[PDB]
Amino acid sequence: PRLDLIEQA
Amino acid sequence: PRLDLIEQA
Amino acid sequence: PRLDLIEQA
Amino acid sequence: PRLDLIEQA
Amino acid sequence: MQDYKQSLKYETFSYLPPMNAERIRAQIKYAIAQGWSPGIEHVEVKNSMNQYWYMWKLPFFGEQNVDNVLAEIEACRSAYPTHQVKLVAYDNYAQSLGLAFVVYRGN
Amino acid sequence: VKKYSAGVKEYRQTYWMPEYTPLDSDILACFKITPQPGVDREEAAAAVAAESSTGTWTTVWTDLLTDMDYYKGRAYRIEDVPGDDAAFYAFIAYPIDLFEEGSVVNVFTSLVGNVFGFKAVRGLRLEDVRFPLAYVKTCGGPPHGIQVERDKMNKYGRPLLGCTIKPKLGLSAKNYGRAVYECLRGGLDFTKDDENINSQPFMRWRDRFLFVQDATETAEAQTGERKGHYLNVTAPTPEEMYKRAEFAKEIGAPIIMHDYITGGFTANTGLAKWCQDNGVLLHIHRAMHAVIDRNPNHGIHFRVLTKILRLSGGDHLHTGTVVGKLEGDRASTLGWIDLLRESFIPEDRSRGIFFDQDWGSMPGVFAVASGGIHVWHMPALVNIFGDDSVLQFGGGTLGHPWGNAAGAAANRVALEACVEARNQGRDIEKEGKEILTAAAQHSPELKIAMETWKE
Amino acid sequence: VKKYSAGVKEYRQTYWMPEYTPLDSDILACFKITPQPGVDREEAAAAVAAESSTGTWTTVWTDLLTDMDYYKGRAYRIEDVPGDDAAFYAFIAYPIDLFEEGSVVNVFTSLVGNVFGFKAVRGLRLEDVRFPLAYVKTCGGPPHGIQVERDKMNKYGRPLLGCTIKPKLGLSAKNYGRAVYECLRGGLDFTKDDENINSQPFMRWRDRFLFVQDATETAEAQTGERKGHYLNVTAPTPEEMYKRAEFAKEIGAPIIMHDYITGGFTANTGLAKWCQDNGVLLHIHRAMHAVIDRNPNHGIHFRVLTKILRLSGGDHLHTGTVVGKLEGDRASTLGWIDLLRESFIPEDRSRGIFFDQDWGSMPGVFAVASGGIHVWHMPALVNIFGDDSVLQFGGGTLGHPWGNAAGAAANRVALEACVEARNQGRDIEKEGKEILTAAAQHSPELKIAMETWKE
Amino acid sequence: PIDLFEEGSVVNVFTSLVGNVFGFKAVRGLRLEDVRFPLAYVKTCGGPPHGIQVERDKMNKYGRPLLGCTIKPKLGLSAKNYGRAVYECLRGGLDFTKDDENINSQPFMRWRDRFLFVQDATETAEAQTGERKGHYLNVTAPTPEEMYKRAEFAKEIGAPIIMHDYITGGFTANTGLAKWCQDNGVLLHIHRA
Amino acid sequence: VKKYSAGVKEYRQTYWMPEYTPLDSDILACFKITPQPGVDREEAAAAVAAESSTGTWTTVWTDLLTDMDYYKGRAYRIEDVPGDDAAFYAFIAYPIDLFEEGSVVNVFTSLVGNVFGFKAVRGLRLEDVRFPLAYVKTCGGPPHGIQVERDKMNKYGRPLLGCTIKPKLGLSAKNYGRAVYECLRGGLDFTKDDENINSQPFMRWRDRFLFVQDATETAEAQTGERKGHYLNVTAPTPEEMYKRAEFAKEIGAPIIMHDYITGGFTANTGLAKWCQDNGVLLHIHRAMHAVIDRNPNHGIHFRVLTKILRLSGGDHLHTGTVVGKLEGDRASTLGWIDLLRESFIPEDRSRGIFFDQDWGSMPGVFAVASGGIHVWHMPALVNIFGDDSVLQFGGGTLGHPWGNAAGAAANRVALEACVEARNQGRDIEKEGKEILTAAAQHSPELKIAMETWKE
Repeated sequence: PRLDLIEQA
Repeated sequence: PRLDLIEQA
Repeated sequence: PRLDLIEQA
Repeated sequence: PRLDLIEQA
Repeated sequence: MQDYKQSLKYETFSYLPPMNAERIRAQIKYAIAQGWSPGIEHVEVKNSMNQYWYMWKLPFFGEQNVDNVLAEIEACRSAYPTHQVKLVAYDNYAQSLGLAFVVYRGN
Repeated sequence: VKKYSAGVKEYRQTYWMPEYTPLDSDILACFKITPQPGVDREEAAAAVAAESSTGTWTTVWTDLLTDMDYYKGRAYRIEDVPGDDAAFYAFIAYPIDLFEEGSVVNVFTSLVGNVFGFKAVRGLRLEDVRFPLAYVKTCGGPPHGIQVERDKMNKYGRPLLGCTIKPKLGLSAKNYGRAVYECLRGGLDFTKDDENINSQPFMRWRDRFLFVQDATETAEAQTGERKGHYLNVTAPTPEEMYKRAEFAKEIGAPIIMHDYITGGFTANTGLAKWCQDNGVLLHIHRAMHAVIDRNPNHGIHFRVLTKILRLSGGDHLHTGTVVGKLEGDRASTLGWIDLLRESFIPEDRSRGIFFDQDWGSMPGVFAVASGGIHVWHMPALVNIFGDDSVLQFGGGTLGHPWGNAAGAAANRVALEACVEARNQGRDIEKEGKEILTAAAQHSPELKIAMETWKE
Repeated sequence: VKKYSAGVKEYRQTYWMPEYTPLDSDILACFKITPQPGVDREEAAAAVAAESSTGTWTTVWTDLLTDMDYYKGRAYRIEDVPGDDAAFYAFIAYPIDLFEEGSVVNVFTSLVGNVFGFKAVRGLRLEDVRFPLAYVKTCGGPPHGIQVERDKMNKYGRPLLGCTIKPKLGLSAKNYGRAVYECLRGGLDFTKDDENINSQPFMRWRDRFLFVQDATETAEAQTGERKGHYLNVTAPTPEEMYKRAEFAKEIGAPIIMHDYITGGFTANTGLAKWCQDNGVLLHIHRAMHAVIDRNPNHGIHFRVLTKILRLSGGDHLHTGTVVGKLEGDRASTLGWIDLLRESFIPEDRSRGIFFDQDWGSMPGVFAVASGGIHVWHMPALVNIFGDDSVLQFGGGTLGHPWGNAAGAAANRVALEACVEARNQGRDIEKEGKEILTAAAQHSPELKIAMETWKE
Repeated sequence: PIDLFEEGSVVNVFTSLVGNVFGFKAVRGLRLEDVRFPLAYVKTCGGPPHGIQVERDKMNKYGRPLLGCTIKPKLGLSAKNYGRAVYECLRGGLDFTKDDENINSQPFMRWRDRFLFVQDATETAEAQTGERKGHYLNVTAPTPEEMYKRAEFAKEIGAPIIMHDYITGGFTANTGLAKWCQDNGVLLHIHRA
Repeated sequence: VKKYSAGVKEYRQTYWMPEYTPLDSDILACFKITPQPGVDREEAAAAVAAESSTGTWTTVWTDLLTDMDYYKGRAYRIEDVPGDDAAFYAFIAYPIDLFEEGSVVNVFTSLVGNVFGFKAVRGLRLEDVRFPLAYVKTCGGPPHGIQVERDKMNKYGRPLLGCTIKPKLGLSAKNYGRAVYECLRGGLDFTKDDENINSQPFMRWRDRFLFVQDATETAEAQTGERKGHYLNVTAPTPEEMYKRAEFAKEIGAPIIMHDYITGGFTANTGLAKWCQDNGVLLHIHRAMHAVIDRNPNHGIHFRVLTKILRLSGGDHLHTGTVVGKLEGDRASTLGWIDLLRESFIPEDRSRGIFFDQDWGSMPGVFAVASGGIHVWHMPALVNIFGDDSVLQFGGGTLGHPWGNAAGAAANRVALEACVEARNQGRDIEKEGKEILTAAAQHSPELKIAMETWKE
């Protein structure tokens, strides 16, 4: 979750 | 106003 | 008690 | 000043 | 474009031209017809923003004759010719003033 | 029911009491219900009574721990709607014990906040709510009300004049105070922050309060009339709201405003109690015919929201404009006004009033008129709202060709000419043009104002 | 415009900028506008941009004191609505300077709170709002969010189970705690006050808090699992709200709840900041498809309200049920879930998303499912909401024929059987009955629960 | 013995004596005629916050009885009308006016509005007569917090004197109020029918 | 890396991302790195990215508990330095999540505070830092800024004039107030405590505040112009700092000062928030080219420190003198000024600006000029700093042969003559002597001032 779907990714 | 239109009246 | 003897009853 | 030199401008 | 000239005001109706006798009379007739009791307050010009002006005698409770109110306005004027004079109308149902306006701006 | 039997059941046998006479202490509600197809009216009305009170979608054993007969909401009458046939009127009584004292929205959200249907209702609309006097006495109500407000500001015999500063956003604090000063010295009783002027980067709230208060004192000294500016204390948190209100009181500001939509009931109720404790007048803005109160078959009617706002507390109340509204809704405008100001409002279906509403001694609230109104609207406004109202002319004042002071004077002259004509017995709405034209002979400001906007 | 000319003017020349590319810092809004007949689309879009920003119904001289070109909202694109022809989509950009930092409703009420039309619009609806990351960083957001909440409660690998105590009203404090104790010891993670349980005559709030906390500690000791009960701190005033929250913290209650509809934004935002300062989890209830978010062509869409609630702050968010909704709106259910929990939501018209929404590091929010749901709904619920959700079974637990503990166990068994089956790769929605039937072989509580309510 | 009683709590003497003394089946009629409070006990009590001589010094009044007047009607007047009545009495030659004993904070006149208008009336009449004026603002309240709050507001606006209905309020409230009055230099008028 | 392997490793494979495009939210840094001999540039840049973010001198297993790819600082570009060959420019991006909101030094000390090298770097220097707008919005910034300060003091159309009281130490409070009174009545807008005047045995702070405030009020009454004196609230503890600031506000002092070097970031940031809450102007002194910012190849450049001070908050900022500096660094003086006052500073390598710096709506800061400046410097000062500056003449005023009042008048005449000449279109730096000589014909005070110090 949390950082899996970042704009960074 | 205020007490002119009371349920008491 | 409490609600046995209400004005509603 | 203030809004004369904005990134918006 | 015209420049707005700042001057002191006197609350309700002070932005209209000053009232003649007929316009004053019509307002008192309105207050009596509403069942309000006319009263007269007066105060020194510099104290016009106080909550409590001098009350002229008592409010004319149950007064029906407009000319009696006008006479008492004149009486108050003579007693305090430099005071601002205000006509109030007590509304005992609201315990408020139904109407209030300055009849003489004082000097 | 004395015994526990799990499972889904109908609500008609518990929550539909056609022989129930409401107690004087009951909260009464009138719902316009459109039931799901096939569902009987008595069942759907029972479903709304259940879900808004002690009902569950399935039978729970905990019901037997209390006496449902005392606590339940119960629908007691059904009436057809004049015009529609799908919908009907359900009258539901709620024992006063169901609600927190002095928390009128707890009544409101119980009634419609979270009432989806129990699968028997496809359309709900809360038309009227009878708040019994017993409940009214527990609410704070307006911190001062009409009569005390007139005494505090020393204003009698006419509607009060106000004006929102324009543009709505973008002005620095000092420029804001300049606009305020010019309006106030020209003859307005009040100016006000726009509803969405809080504390923005272009104008921080503390700077605005200081410059506005300086503007207010200056214009008051130069006119000899009491002046005010509704300082908007609407804030993201209650601490911030109270802090701004405290600063308003500290610098001597007589009146503040609160956007009820932005802030919410809890903030507003707390603010109104604070205002009574600190002698500050409270202006309330709550837009109606916006999101909540515009849809005629879906939502909460504005008269219910009006009752809530009076109980929650406010010395002024503003929603939308009244003159642009049609002559048909003018009767609804007059009924709206009476709920705000009168002590006892009798039932009148023609105005949308389904119950006698008794306010007792709860003070009335100033009704506020705004919108795109200008001098030409003044006769209708004076006739509709009467003396116990605030007529706010934002664009009508700052849009005057000669600036704020002249615009303020134009509106002030128009207002006083209409009031004087009304007191003389003239029909000011029919004679409006002639009244304004005559007053315009002595007021150049009014003359060009009438030429600026159309009759 | 450099010179002052009083009078009503059109808005197209100032507020319609078809060549405007929105800055990354702009607040973007998508309105579904139905214009007044005859009015051009570009003019009506310009009218909404004006009234929701720096526009006035008539030209004001104070506009020339500031730079409108910087501050104005400006419509920059118009699109047809797929299906309707009367309506169109207006995309309007607002400079971030127009709004108070950390006050997201000040954005909201500026946009639609008090935006009536300027006589060019007969229908308005706010579909989506792009909050730029710069603005997001100023908001408090959830006091803890999903990951921290799981760490605090030591709960991993499944949705959490909750239950509202029923009947909604009428239970004494001690009987309330009994119901809570029985649910918690049976396998629920949480119980909760009903939204309208505040402090009523039949159950004062302080007594409820004490008995509930005793119930929570007892069941936690007897299960070896962390337990909670959402204590409702919704109150008439902020002081009262904070006092109840403080008492919740004082007695060791891990979680509180707030009815956003009752309380309002200001109270909720303050409460969420308080919760982060005091390590208390915050459950938010805001009914959608109720008054505000149900009408499809009039009102504010629930995804805008969802964004506001996440920024305002809440660790859980609840509106209405999702399973009873049709398969069509399930795609809108999935999009709703993502706005709550994900860091970056890409634009997707099919789900109603008109802008990329970047949350950055703002924590996600537990999505809450409620309604008349029971064991048979569990496969769909697990499949739709996934692990980061709270499934609340009020009637589904207290309506079990063997009482709360058995009902809690039935739901707990059903939930874990569905989660285990999902982790094994089975299609749990298609195989739902078989999964529950198999688990029912070892759980008599589940077996009779499946017989109590219909598949 | 003096040891039987709490110091500075004279009613603890009083209710011990007659408050809860029914008879022990030997007495069919009791009446407390007089009580000798020894000087040792008197010294423990607060007593009047100022007393006659200090009050005359504070108000600058000498050589005659003071004149007062309760505003009438007892109930029903708005705050502004209340202040009008007060102003007219004070400017006419009265030293004091006063709230009626049962004027507290009613719907027709909330206490804070009354205090403000009365204080404006008091200042105006004092300026127009050149004599010190006062109005007994009734701080009798349902709770001690509310009582103190009203007394604090009286002091804040410069009111020289407040009143307390001992029957309504009771000993505990009155004793606390009298200590507060000495701490804050406010004169205290007591009504006990 | 998915698996744990203990041991020292190179940083190039994780912390050197030449294909990385910085996100708009990234904190960007430009380091002038001189690597250890033999170490490749890409490795040394990677070493600085590692040590200033998520890197350790040896591999730790806890890295695998989080996602390094999201959180790490990563060098993304390397450029030669124009002139040197040993050094190079490393551009490193830091995700905004690495830093506490509204705590700009937490950015600063992470970057260079404790970054020694990881044995790959023998020389480090932080040249520029791009604070993204998203981060800027979280900082308090100047409590008022240029425009609000001018509105509060009612000062327009020229630089403000100030003066530090001399001697720096040794004067009693009453003698201090005498010096202040004489300067202010002579034509200065402000006086100020010396940076190291706090509360010494010869002059306790409370006595100084009282006498200075009496001096300020007296001179304001006798000139009809608003006056101020920067009361130094720099204190050993925060309680003491706040107490002095509170006393300044209590006695009506409009402005206070804080020595950022003495006090530190935490005290200054708290003080700036306090100043905005209490409407007090805040003057900041932070000496540059002193310990920290003077060495050209070792340390933090003053423009980075300038950005920090603006975010931390101050209405005025002072470092050192600008006129004595050479014409070469005048371009760096002009760039320094723009970072303080402008909203958007574009990249410009010639001025040392490696990134576009967007301040958005964050207010600008008055630039302060001091040093051994006198009347002859006035043309250059007016030309370089322009109107939005404070020109402080300590010795230039108290060193006038006729005392403070005459000295203040000389500087005031010189300033106004230069401003008037500039507004007339004259090149005041080229015509400086003639401008002052002409003004000296009407001002004997100015005449002898020009004879006291050399052109």
